[PDB]
Amino acid sequence: EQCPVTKIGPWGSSHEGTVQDITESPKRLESITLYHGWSVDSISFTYLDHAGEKHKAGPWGGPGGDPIMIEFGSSEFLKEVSGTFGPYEGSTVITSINFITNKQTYGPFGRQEGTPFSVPAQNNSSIVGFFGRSGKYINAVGVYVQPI
Amino acid sequence: QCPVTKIGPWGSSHEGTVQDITESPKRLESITLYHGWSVDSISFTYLDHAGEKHKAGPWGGPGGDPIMIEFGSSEFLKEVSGTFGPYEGSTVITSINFITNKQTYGPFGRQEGTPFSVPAQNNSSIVGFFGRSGKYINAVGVYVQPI
Repeated sequence: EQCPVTKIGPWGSSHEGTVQDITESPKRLESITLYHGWSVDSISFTYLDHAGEKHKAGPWGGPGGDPIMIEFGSSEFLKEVSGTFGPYEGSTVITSINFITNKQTYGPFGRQEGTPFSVPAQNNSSIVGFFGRSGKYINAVGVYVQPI
Repeated sequence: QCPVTKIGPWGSSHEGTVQDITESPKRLESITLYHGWSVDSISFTYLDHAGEKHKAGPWGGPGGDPIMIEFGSSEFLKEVSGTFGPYEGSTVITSINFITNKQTYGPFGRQEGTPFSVPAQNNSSIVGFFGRSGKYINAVGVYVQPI
């Protein structure tokens, strides 16, 4: 109860984009809405915080792409985020992303081009939120991790 | 007693013998690395939550030149990064790099192949490692302790 969250990343552009983050420490990831096309245009997500209050973060990114909304049931948790990043329209962007839970694999979204990244959380720990930098695309993405 | 966070590994899909620690690390005290073309071996000493010292490793083989990194008072490991790629028939960690809050040690090895990185934010610290090894380190992951 009230174990501090771990913040890891980001991966992607070292210095491009507007900082994006959540204000209340996250405890449970409820949904992700991802817009994607050739690259990863935007991410939004809902999460429950340290006080049991739900928030929508985002969208972080631009208005392009087609949406997919992913809702996690109470027994589903995110155990790895992976993807690629590279040059797109003159910036380094997240070109593809994947979400691997204890139940399923969602993705790839985008195009698998450029440099890989991966953040596998072990020991049944969950990825419970995100942070990063964005413009018209996601330039860099990191994760919040909460053990059990 | 909040569990440590365990992230990774990066590198070889499945080659090598699983290597891990058995106590929850609180503070990383030293790293001993052997390196040449690739990262031959890693060992480290850490403090557990009762404050006693544990040695892990070495994990890896007999090659490379040694370096011993002793963390100073108030020095902690903020990011591990490196590369992995084919070497002598397997996928190995080809280079590694230790970014502390005071200085960077590395790169050790050859910066060739596929990059990996694990930055810890908000002054959290990388306090240990795990992975798979044989003659070299095949895959490596980290333990992270938030402040």
